[PDB]
Amino acid sequence: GSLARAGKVKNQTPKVAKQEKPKQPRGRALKRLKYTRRFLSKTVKPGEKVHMNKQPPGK
Amino acid sequence: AKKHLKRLYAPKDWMLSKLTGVFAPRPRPGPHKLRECLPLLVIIRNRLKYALNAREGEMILRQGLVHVDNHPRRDGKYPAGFMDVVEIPKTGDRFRLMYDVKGRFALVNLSEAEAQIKLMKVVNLYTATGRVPVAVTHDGHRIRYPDPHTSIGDTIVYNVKEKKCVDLIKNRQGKAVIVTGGANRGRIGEIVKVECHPGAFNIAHLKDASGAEFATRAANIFVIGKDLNNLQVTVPKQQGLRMNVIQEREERLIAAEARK
Amino acid sequence: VFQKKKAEVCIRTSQFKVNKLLNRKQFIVEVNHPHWCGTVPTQLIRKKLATLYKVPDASQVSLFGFKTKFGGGKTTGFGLIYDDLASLKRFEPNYRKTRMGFGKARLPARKSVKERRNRNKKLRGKAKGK
Amino acid sequence: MRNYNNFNRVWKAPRRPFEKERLDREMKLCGQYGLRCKREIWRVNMTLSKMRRTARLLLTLPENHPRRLLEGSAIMRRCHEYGFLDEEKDKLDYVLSLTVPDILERRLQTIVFKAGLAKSVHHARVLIQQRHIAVAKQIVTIPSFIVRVSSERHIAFADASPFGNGRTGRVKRVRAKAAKRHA
Amino acid sequence: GVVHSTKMHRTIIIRRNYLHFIKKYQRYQKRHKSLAVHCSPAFDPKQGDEVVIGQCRPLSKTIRYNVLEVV
Amino acid sequence: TKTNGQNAARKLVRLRCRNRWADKGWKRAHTFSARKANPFGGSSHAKGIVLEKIGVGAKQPNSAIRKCVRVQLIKNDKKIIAFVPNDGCLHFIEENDEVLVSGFGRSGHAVGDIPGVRFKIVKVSNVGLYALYRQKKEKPR
RNA sequence: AUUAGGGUUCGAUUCCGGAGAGGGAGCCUGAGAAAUAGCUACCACUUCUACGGAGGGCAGCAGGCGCGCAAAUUGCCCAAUGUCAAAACAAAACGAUGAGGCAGCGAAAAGAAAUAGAGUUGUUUGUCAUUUCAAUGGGGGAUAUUUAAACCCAUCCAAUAUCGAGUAACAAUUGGAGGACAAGUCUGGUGCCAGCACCCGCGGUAAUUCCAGCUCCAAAAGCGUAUAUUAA
Ligand SMILES: [K+]
Ligand SMILES: [K+]
Ligand SMILES: [K+]
Ligand SMILES: [K+]
Ligand SMILES: [Mg+2]
Ligand SMILES: [Mg+2]
Ligand SMILES: [Mg+2]
Ligand SMILES: [Mg+2]
Ligand SMILES: [Mg+2]
Ligand SMILES: [Mg+2]
Ligand SMILES: [Mg+2]
Ligand SMILES: [Mg+2]
Ligand SMILES: [Mg+2]
Ligand SMILES: [Mg+2]
Ligand SMILES: [Mg+2]
Ligand SMILES: [Mg+2]
Ligand SMILES: [Mg+2]
Ligand SMILES: [Mg+2]
Ligand SMILES: [Mg+2]
Ligand SMILES: [Mg+2]
Ligand SMILES: [Mg+2]
Ligand SMILES: [Mg+2]
Ligand SMILES: [Mg+2]
Ligand SMILES: [Mg+2]
Ligand code: NA
Ligand code: NA
Ligand code: NA
Repeated sequence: GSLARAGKVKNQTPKVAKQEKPKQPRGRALKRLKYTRRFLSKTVKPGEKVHMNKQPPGK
Repeated sequence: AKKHLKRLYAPKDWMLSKLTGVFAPRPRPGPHKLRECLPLLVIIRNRLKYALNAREGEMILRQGLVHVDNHPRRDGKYPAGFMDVVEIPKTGDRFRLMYDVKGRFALVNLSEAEAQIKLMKVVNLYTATGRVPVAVTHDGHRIRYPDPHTSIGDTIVYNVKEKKCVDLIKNRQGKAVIVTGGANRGRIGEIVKVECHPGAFNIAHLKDASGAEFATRAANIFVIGKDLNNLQVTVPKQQGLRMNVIQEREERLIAAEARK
Repeated sequence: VFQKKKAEVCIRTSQFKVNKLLNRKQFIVEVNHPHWCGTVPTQLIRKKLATLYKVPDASQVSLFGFKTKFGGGKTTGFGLIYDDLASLKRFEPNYRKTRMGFGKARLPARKSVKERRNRNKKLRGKAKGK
Repeated sequence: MRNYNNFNRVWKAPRRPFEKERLDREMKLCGQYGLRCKREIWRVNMTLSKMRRTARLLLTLPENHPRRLLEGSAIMRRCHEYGFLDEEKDKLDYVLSLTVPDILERRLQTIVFKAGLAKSVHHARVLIQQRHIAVAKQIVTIPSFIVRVSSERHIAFADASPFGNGRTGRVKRVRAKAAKRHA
Repeated sequence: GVVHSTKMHRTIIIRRNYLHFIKKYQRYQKRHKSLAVHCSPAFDPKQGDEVVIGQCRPLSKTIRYNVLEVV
Repeated sequence: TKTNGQNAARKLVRLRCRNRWADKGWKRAHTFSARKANPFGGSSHAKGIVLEKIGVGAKQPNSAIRKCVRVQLIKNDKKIIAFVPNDGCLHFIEENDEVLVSGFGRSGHAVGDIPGVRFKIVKVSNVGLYALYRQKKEKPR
């Protein structure tokens, strides 16, 4: 019971506006951007594992 | 009764495109069977290209400009078929409706004194009132006084202009025939033997000029000459000789490269 | 490498046939227009074909079904050359005659004709058609 | 209704949506050949799958089989004409060894870059899509145009393109109009 | 066929035994059909006899064949 | 073990036919008991009218009040319980409102910690519930 | 449709065959009908009426009302494909045809394909901050072409003489980022609540899972979800 709590967290969440950023390339240009960043930007060290979304230290 | 004919249901030998129309011209009853005929409209529009569409085909046909067996036929649904002679006097066109090696209809050009002759396979023999012997032919002709030696399965070479029988070729072994039905339609060969199965289909075993042996039902053979050397009618370009598919593809490829 | 030159049209016929039944000559007509801007008018092609085939009057030449080739510079259509203007006016379809200016006036709307037919089928004589 | 125009599919999705090895390999192919999506690779995959399937079927049959002779000659001729296999390789077993890059190299987008008419594969694709490349004097605007060996020597700039024998392009034409109007 | 019953006047029942193939299991099963056949008084066959029958016009509600030879 | 005779097709056909009924999925597809008991009657979606809003306690070891609505189907007047996905979407629903109901993704089986709930609300007032949740559309007045 | 093979499953629906024209029955005409935009009757629904009476059968086209999770225009035309017919076309002189064809609506499904390309300077490379050059369609138009007429395509932006990309704002989405399963020990919020979660599970004050920002992953003019079915 007590249906009055529906949507509690969504209402509580502070509204943060999306940052305005320049458009990314669409289509073939986007694919070439991903390919260049993944295989042309840096040389993969033998034995290392590529971190696609490595984050800064936290906790 | 059925008055229409769906284009998909039309015979494949008419070469009508499945995308151009829903219907095909339904052949009327007449000399030849619906499944074994070529309509006059198809001949005048799709084969001879004298008419761009059916309306121009109607223009040509209604004026009696097209003659079949020395008689103007004004119906585009007229069922022209095997061994028929089609003449357009205005354009000086004369050809016989025959089968090529691949079983398709072919317009074999004829000269004068050749367009006056037509071969008719005897399909039935009966007695009319007055004890008159009558022969029924493959094109629906009824002959009031055939030769006494005439038999069912024989062929009568018949003068269309003078409307009289001039010769008879018996249906016997060693005679040259052309196949009018089945997978072997259009092949020309000599009767090697005929197997008789009473109450069922007789089987004719034939051999072409190159020596290839083939067979069919006796109803599908059409005697056209005493032997392969002396035919009694002009035949299409390939002379009824089936040719190996691999060799045909190679020759066409070589001929195409020779052209270019 | 570009050069400014006056555009020229070359006419070229294929699959030529003489149709004595309909008193005309049939052929595929191909038009080469290298530097032409847009599409070649069929009237201009009619003049060129009449001159090319020695037709005394260009009005006996019937052209239709002109498809331009992708990439430009070419157009392919069909052509009819009649023995005389009388044969053309007698055998040509009405819509092509209208394209030439020789066509008849358009009939009333078929819906109105169907409306009149259905009304009349309820009546006896001297009322039908009125 | 009562329409008999045939149509069929030319590509199929992979069985496992997320394989690291396959995804990396396809990403390499897309960047190397300037492709727009994975569907362009999958179209080549289905084509090769069809060719290998009939090749396997023919090789099951004995040599003297007429179907193997006719069909085997046809497919080898097709491979030789389109450059999938070298002229030296004249055995049906070499059809089985065809790889995806073998087909992708014959694309007009790849051939134009290899011939030297474009700085890169991406420059090649936009050149093709912008009506600048003609094959045997016919303008071709499809990057996936598979080029025949006999047609390779006839690839050049289109006569109607500004890079060939045609009039000036948009930038120069608009600036020429602007110069006349401003003056 | 094989004569199955001769209890009717001038009519006999014959059996046609045959094997029917089932594709999925690559195996046969035994099936049979029964035909009512007119028997002329010139034959006198017995149960278990083998007969040859020819197709004729409908002679009754069920009869479509006539006995031609008793083996 | 099984028969192997060359003329044993009838035995093998009969054996398979009897034993297919032991397949629960096969029996469900080839019987009518499931169709009769199915409130949707074999359809992928069913339209209905909301009767009330109820809160279903989640199964252990979970602890939550899953927001659901009792819905009476228009086609056959059967009463079902349908889960309302996403937070705050219960406020998009009113009693006697008109909703579209779909399956919960397991072909009649209950999903997750919600006991005995096999349906979920997808549309309300001819507007997609997820569209209302994402504010790409507004609920008609 | 699915796919090693063997199979499993779908087939109301374009072609062929059968059956029906609200439900039943009966019948005339005719070569052919037990016909239904033919007749006769009954049953169930219905329309007009001056109350005496007279009518109706869209499972044809278009379109309404209901039913539902669920499916277009009361459009144009006989130019093509055919059918009928007393009938070639034409000449005071143009047969009918919702059969059919053509457009409108249409992200069922299928094919091709944009959303940018080359540099230059500074910050082996690469990113970033600059700065240039050219190209092109979307679109706007036409001496025109197409078409029965239009509309779509195609052709062109002078042939003496033809508009147009820089935040190219002409701005790509849909689902996800513990595991199956590609992608975060990120930052806030919430605190077994809200919710997520197909399954395992997450949330009870340090949440890799909820609500958001950032970043990233996957497919891409498409992408989720439900049900059914095939493989698994
Ligand atoms: K309707
Ligand atoms: K989520
Ligand atoms: K956190
Ligand atoms: K998140
Ligand atoms: Mg559990
Ligand atoms: Mg069906
Ligand atoms: Mg049904
Ligand atoms: Mg039907
Ligand atoms: Mg009927
Ligand atoms: Mg009804
Ligand atoms: Mg009828
Ligand atoms: Mg009736
Ligand atoms: Mg009606
Ligand atoms: Mg009635
Ligand atoms: Mg229709
Ligand atoms: Mg729909
Ligand atoms: Mg007239
Ligand atoms: Mg549309
Ligand atoms: Mg855009
Ligand atoms: Mg444009
Ligand atoms: Mg169109
Ligand atoms: Mg992972
Ligand atoms: Mg799932
Ligand atoms: Mg997850
Ligand atoms: Na017989
Ligand atoms: Na151009
Ligand atoms: Na018509």
